[PDB]
Amino acid sequence: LEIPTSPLIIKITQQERNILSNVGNLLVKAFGNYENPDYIASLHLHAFQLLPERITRILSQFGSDFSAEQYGAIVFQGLIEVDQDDLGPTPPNWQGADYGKLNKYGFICSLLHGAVPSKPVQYYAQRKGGGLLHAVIPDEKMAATQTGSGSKTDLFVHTEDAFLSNQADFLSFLYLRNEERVPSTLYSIRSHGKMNPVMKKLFEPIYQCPKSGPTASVLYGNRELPFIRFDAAEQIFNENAGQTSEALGNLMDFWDEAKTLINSDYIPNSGDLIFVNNHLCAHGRSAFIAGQRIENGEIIKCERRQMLRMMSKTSLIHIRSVTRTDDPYFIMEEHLGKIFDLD
Ligand SMILES: O=C(O)CCC(=O)C(=O)O
Ligand SMILES: [Fe+3]
Repeated sequence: LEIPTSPLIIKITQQERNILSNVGNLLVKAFGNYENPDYIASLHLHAFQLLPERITRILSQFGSDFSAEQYGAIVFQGLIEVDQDDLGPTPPNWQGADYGKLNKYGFICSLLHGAVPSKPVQYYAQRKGGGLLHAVIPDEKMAATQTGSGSKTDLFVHTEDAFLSNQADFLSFLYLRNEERVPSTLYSIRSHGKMNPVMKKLFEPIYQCPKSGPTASVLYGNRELPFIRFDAAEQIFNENAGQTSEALGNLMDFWDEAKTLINSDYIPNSGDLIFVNNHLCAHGRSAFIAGQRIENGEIIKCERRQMLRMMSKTSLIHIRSVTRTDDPYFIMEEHLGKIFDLD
């Protein structure tokens, strides 16, 4: 067994980059925007027909790969060319993002999800939906917070929406800007190798997954090669987590083993995309001061970090009891089965 300790790195070629750009432009002209119901309905057809063949092959292989050798993450280096001057300054927060300017990127990202094959979705739990594509920008008003809008503190490794029974299957993180040279942290359940006594206790549905309350298993799926639902900040380093002495102990014993396996080697460049199997690989990023980097004992001022996130589900059927009646891509789940009580 070759235990995976790092993600697969794919160096995108100039020809691939040029195909993606032309195909992105074409889809913008044809459908207006990536949330067009006609485009979403024929997504997989557009993905398999319009993407560079090597991208399609990589993502198809990845979608059904849950083997011992599979890390659960891919870095697509130089997927897109970002013209920094055209992009202009980073808005003060995600609310200031110009999705008219990010439209082509949303098309490109949705094609990658559609080749898994997987369908982009939105969550009421995340910005009351906020669309299929989210701009992740450091907000000065939320500098030391444990969110995507944060900066000043370490964003602990977590799988996305550990508190939801219908959390994303796949995630894409498109880096438009990372001039602060913030490392992206990744953690795979596969980095542990063979099933062990510490891991086995996590299959027990005795754990709190904060958004008494309902409990769930941290490990699920196959007993030998499991899937993971984990949030270190929310489940372990939270005074209000409400874990039992037994569960907290198990989580702590697990965190001790897991923290040595966290990979912080990759520093994304502008135009890089990280593609994640949200059932295998947790993500985070180190602390940073937005709009600056330190080099040879001097402060270098720069444009603020800007990343685009897209989430997807492989089945609209399984999630149908938690989606909107008139939108099967809009997840209304609040906490482990419970739906948001709105009206
Ligand atoms: O900034 C990052 O790379 C990760 C932020 C994050 O946790 C997210 O978009 O879910
Ligand atoms: Fe996240």
